[PDB]
Amino acid sequence: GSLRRGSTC
Amino acid sequence: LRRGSTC
Amino acid sequence: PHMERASLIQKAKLAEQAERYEDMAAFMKGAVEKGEELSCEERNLLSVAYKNVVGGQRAAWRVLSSIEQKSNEEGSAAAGPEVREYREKVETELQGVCDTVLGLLDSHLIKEAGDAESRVFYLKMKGDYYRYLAEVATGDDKKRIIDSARSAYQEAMDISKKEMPPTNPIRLGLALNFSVFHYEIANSPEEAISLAKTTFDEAMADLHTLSEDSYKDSTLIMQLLRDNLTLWTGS
Amino acid sequence: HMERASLIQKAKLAEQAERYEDMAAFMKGAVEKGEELSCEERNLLSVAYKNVVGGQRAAWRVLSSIEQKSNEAAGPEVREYREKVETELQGVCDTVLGLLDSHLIKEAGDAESRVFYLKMKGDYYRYLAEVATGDDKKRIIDSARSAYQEAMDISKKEMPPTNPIRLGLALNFSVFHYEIANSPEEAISLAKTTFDEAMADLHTLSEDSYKDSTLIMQLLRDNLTLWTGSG
Repeated sequence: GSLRRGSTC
Repeated sequence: LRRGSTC
Repeated sequence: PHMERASLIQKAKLAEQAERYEDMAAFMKGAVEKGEELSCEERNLLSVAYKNVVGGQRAAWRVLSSIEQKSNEEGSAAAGPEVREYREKVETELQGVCDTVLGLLDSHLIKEAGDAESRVFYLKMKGDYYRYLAEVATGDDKKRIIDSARSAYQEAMDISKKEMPPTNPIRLGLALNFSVFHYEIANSPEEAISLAKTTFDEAMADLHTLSEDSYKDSTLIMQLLRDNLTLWTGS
Repeated sequence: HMERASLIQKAKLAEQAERYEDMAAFMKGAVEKGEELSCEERNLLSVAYKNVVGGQRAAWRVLSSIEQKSNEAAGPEVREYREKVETELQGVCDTVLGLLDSHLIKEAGDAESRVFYLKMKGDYYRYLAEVATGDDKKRIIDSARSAYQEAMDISKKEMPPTNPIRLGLALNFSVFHYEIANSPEEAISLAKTTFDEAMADLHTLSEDSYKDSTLIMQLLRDNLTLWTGSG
């Protein structure tokens, strides 16, 4: 599964 | 609901 | 330090992809200031840049002015010079951008010398940016501004009616904006409804002949005319 | 026009009007008055600078992708303009980090307020590390690790595992391990531990609290799914 990682928000 | 102009 | 014309156009395309429209505007301003004519692609880069810049300023001004109008209502708290001060800050900034665009148009872009499509494009642009000034104008200067927008749009209308077919997207867009000017600025809802109805009907009577590519740009603006007409006439 | 209360008022107005550079400038000026920020005021500062750097990072990624993809027509303008955006991004991080060191990070106050400012210090060094290339890269990466580790120590000592500030800190530090520190094992581990520990406490939660906690927990779960490749 390819998407972008997630930081705060 | 707001009047459309260009774009 | 690559500040030749081709490099400025290149950086404006890069600024667009990066959604940095204030940068894109300044690269396009510098490109215009070289003194050469803009191509159809280059005219669009200039319009997209400044439309995004003023778009944000207008949206902000509307929010602040709406809050300011609530604070001046009968029986409210009605205190706080902050809203007015900050609405004035945004407004001054907005005015600076319009004055920059209008200056480029008068000093470099609008020429008697030019092609029909390009002259209409620039004169429509001159009407739009005077319309944006008129949205925030309240003083004695409001009439001068409203007149300046009418002259630009009327001069553009005359060229489009003489040199362009009723299905032309530049002509359709101009007529849409001028009808918005009539409704919102000139307080002429009858002229607005009429112009929009006429523009849509004349273009509809010619849709049959339109090529595959032209049909998409034209029908897009025609839907904008139809949406405004639905809103203005209530149907 | 200048009084602290007027600056806080104008930053709230700038937020409503989606004018984030102005919001940042008003909040910077409010911080520079020398007083403590409330929980509300802390968030206005965060939102303000997060939006400003958010746009700069997004732009830098687009430009850098065009610059690195062009291999074997390239462009001197791509590099020059990527450098312009990068210098501007760096200026914002340096301004935030300056405010944190000169006015916000203090000897002690409430744990929550202390974690928030060290998480911030961590994040803005992480943003510098995303664009860092020289011999600077190591010291920047180290500075983000110290800031994050110091906030971890406070959160683990003073906060329960379900606390949203603690959860958010651990999520960002795990992103630091993965992306920056090139430690996918530490990242997966921290995210797994953080999620599992908070899952074991989630019952003793209020509706308001629960919503903030489960939001971060899904960000953790999603990172994990992507990092481990489990589905």
